[PDB]
Amino acid sequence: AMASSADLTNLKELLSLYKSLRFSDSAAIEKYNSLVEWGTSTYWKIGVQKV
Amino acid sequence: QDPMNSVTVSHAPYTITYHDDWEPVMSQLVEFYNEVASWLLRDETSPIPDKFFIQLKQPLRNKRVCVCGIDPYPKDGTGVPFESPNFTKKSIKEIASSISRLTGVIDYKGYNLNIIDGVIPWNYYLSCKLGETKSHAIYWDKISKLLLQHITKHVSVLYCLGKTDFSNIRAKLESPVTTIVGYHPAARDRQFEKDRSFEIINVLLELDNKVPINWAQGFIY
Repeated sequence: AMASSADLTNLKELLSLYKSLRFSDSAAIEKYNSLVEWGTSTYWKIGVQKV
Repeated sequence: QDPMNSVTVSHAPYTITYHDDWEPVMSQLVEFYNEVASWLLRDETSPIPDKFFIQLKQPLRNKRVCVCGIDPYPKDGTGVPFESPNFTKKSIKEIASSISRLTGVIDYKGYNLNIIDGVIPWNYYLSCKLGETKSHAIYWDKISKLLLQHITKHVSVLYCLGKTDFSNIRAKLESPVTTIVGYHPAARDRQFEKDRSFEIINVLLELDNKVPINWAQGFIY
């Protein structure tokens, strides 16, 4: 899609996990890493990396 | 005027003035322009040839976002991408309504993407024959790749307007750059109205430790 409300929701969630970066379960960290993957594929390059 | 330079080409507009930040591409631009311009010039164009390159007066090093349309307005192009000095073109009015809806600014007289800190508005092709979108694609092709690749060395985010027009944009660029392709303001079914590209760009900027764009600066009162 690239430019939808749904895309914005995902990027805002990625940004939120990035600002904390203090994962206390496997879900949060795999959510972070899988969002990075999606954002990289969708937008070609993004400023955050997997962890 | 010292941060500005000029080079000579062999066809109108004969002189191209450019900000220092463009220096690395100017030799190539001359060579490319000299080989196609006379073909280009057989046609009346938007913008006029004396305005083809006026956006090269913009610095690039303070730029975080490029907002890119495929080519100039079919008529009345000013050499500043998206610019409509008396606020008449549909696309600039639509962009402005999006920004109005986003920022809550409701009374305005104009909007210009070129007076926003951090934004470089851009037309991929630098002219068209009057009245006919994309008619100069064939002539601008190498130049367009040259210049957009240069821009994308500087900006964090490239935002292209036109799903169809930019479906192949990654292929025209060398090094990856954050690239959002959204609807053109004239898309069917009010789809541009639903598009959240300006907000997306700001989140992407934050993800890149960059300052988001203050889109309300574009308003003219």
